[PDB]
Order: sequence, then C-alpha cells, then structure tokens
Amino acid sequence: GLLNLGVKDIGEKVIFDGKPLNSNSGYLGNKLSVSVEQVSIAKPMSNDGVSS
Amino acid sequence: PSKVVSLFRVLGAIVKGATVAQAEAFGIPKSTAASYKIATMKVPFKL
Amino acid sequence: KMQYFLSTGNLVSQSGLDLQQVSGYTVVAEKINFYRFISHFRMVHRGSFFAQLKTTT
Amino acid sequence: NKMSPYELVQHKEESDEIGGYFIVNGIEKLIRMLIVQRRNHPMAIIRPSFANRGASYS
RNA sequence: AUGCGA
DNA sequence: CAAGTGTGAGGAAAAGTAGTTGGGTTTTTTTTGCAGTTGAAGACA
DNA sequence: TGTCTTCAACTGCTTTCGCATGAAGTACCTCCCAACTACTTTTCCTCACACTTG
Repeated sequence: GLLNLGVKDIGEKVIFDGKPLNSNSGYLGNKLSVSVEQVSIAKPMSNDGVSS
Repeated sequence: PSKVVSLFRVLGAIVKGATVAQAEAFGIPKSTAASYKIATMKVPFKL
Repeated sequence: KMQYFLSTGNLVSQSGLDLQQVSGYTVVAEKINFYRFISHFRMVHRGSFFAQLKTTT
Repeated sequence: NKMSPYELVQHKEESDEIGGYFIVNGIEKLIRMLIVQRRNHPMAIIRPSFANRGASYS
C-alpha cells in the first residue's frame, strides 16, 4: 500500500555522538541509521483495564 | 482536596505518602501509605 | 496528532504538502438528510484559496 | 468492510451504510476531495507572478 | 473561520 | 523389660505486603487588486 | 550647489446579519495508578525427648 512506499521514501535520519574515539577526528565515525521498514495498522480493539 | 493541598503548602508543610512509622502510628495499610498524604514541618524553614 | 488534525483540519507540516491552505480540509458529515449525506461524498472543492479570489473565471 | 446487510443490522447499523467517513470524538467528519493540477504533465501558464519574481522575468 | 438562510 | 515428668518446634493460612512494571495524563515548570505613498537613482543648471 | 524625474517597496482595503460551534497551543517528568506473582505475616495448633525403674 501507498504508506509503505512513503516510509520507504523517508529514508534515514542519522545522528552521530560526534562519536568520539580519541581520520577519526576529521572522518570521525560511529554511524546511527534510524528508519522505519514496515508500518502496520490494526483494526479497532479494546482491552479492559490495562494489558492481559 | 486541591484547596487543602494548596493551603498546607502555603504553610510550608511537606505532604506526601506516609512512612512506615506514620502508617503504623495512624493504623493505615502500608499499601495505602503512598496514597495517605501527611503534612510535616522541619528545621530548615521553607523558601 | 491525526485525531487533532482530523478534528480541526489544520494540516501543517515542514513541507506544507505542497498545498495552498492549512484549513478547510475536513467537513462534518452532517446527516441532517440522507440526500445531504450522499451529497457530501460527491462534492469536490476548488479550494479555499480560490474562494479568496475576487474574479469569477 | 465485509459485513452483509444482515450482519450489519445485527450490529445496529443502517442496513446500507456506505461509510467512507471518520468518527472523530463521535462527530462524523469526512475529508473533502480537492481539485489539484493534473500530475506529471507540464502545463504551460502565463502568470504575472512570474514577473513578480523580479526584473527580467517574463 | 466551515457551512448556510435571504 | 517397663512406666512415668519435663518440655520446642513444626506447621497452617488469608490477607497483606513485597518487587517489578507499566501506564499516564496531569502537570508547569503558494499574488491573487487596489491606490497610494516613501525612498530611491539619475539627471540637470 | 540646486532642482527635477522615475521606480519599487510598503500601507491599506473590497457586504450585512444571524446561527453555528466550539476547538485548541504541550514537553519533561512524574507520581499515581493498576497489576502479577511471589513472599511474608499473626494467631493458633499439636506433638516431642529424656530420665528413671526393676
């Protein structure tokens, strides 16, 4: 469905801890690639109190 | 309840769930201690 | 957030969805008449921004 | 989505309920369809905005 | 404002 | 081969209470018209 | 030295009159709340070993 293509289009959002390490100072490193592979939607449900 | 809490805080008392000693002295279930609010005053005056 | 946006119709985002307005996207199904209910789903709007236009072409 | 009128009535609904709308805070709202430029196809337009960009704009 | 009576 | 004093612990259960968690708002600290106007660059005497 | 001329940026407006029908900003943290299971708690109960006898 269209929405899974949309999240395939958002791609990644990367953030670096300036990933110290002590090229690792002008190329540094430690990549973190955050994305969303699948997106599922479930039909309306209601469970009582909270869980189980 | 909001009025009582606010007024007690204006006096500078500390209001929170009962301690083991407080629950025991007042005879309230320890499980209800955290729900049992107590107002106290200490040495170092409030700011 | 989609309940809110869907409850106001003020869809706003950092790209603007390439759309000329940030309101008017949502309508009450207004079941006062079955004719009105079906009429709602075959109604289409040129958009608020052209409602703002003074001309008639 | 797949209930026959009989079941649909068994669920206290208008035997013919088309649906397509949203219950938000209990108030029935639908998203109004909008007329937008036909996609992917170049539409030749003369617009004074184009001059509104600045000098030397046609 | 959305929609609407005139 | 046997009877008789002295006597400590083992055991049970409902409810509470423990530990761990989670939930949870509440809380709080896109030009699309108009007519004008100012300031502007440039020119001039 | 002094006067004139143009352009563009900015101001301010373009039905009335009523119903509607109000909604909605808000992140960091949370303590409270609801939960499952395990563990612990208060009162009570009943039997046991040993010493001494003949």
